[PDB]
Amino acid sequence: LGHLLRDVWSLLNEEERELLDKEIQPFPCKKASTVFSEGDIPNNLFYLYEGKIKILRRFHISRIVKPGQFFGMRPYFAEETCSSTAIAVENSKVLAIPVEAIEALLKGNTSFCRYFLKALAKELGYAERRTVTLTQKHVRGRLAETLLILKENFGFENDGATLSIYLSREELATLSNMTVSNAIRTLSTFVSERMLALDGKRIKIIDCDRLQKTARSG
Amino acid sequence: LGHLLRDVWSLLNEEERELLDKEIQPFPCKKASTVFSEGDIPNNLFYLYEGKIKILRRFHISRIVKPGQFFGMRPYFAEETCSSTAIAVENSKVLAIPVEAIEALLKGNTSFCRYFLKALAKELGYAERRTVTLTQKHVRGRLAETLLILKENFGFENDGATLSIYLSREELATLSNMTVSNAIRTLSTFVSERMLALDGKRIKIIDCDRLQKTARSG
Repeated sequence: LGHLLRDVWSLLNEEERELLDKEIQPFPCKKASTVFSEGDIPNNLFYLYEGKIKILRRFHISRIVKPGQFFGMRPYFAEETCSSTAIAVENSKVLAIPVEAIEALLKGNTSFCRYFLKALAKELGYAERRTVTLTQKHVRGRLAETLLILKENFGFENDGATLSIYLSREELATLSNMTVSNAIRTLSTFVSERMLALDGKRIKIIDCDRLQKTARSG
Repeated sequence: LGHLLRDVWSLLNEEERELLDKEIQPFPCKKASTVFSEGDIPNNLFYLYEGKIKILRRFHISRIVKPGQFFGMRPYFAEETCSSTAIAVENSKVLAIPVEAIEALLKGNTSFCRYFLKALAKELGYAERRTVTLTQKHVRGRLAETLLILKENFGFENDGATLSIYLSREELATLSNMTVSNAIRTLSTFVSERMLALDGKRIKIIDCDRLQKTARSG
């Protein structure tokens, strides 16, 4: 199963690949189940092969993990407990790598180290950007930004306009630092302005260019 | 000058130490000068030997760097431009390490890699925590939290109560996601409640236990 970790697998030699194949475990992950909980001591790193995982800690959703990313990596490297709970947004295929195996691999392989260095640096860039967005942008900018981030990370359905992720109003509100009332109020306005169209949990972006202007300008 | 980087120097062998000593440069850093600017392409990593550096990008102050920390490391590892401007809060002694030298060292040394892995993971933990604080805590909690963070990172003067950092009201307000009016209003109340005492830019913590309760409870 180690080969499913496409980017990382290419960095490993034959002995390292054997070790990974030996230690990696499938991790059952039904929608709404929890991978780990805030306060937990890290025993594994997790790789999201398929599906979607929300990281949360009012609650705050710090990220929604997309396929091909690692999670639970932060507290391992920081030598801390998990700051957050990880919950599946949909049925997901997760691979667990024991921290002992991770550590052996890191010790022998600077390329493997540098992969995680980039991953953490990227996450930190996103995190610091998000702080500015959430504290400084007004309701319209915050929600538009959230929607464009989901567009970027999860993409569109076959129609090329409907977001391929189906968050509750509560998740969308929390993600964008607003009340559900404000979220539904703002979505309503975005439909009135013909930037979006709504159908249950389905959000269709009908004017992306203008939505982007709203994210940036207000 | 490489030996001044105490933690890192201990991880390096003789050849690596020679390379570091050869490539490291002193970097003049007067109060109010800028080390690098938002949008800059990384040419060096910077190590704060002595002094204090604010990282900023309304402006947002993402951190105040303390002695013994690296900065400008994020965009190097992420392969991005600088997201922020770094400005000295006081006369500082900064050491610059060319990214070419950094890269050679990382390639040969997993311990060196793992040092930065921990540093980035720590920073990410602080960043994600700060997002929750700044978006969810009320004015009293936010400012108390800010003050306790400065206490932790910069400590006390000889009196064991006066913070050893002397930020403007504007810096303190920005750091804590409030208007200067709200900051000065809240400081005024903290003095009325005998948690603080104020003397220009000097902030004296006279009831730390209660300040901590205020940070946590409101």
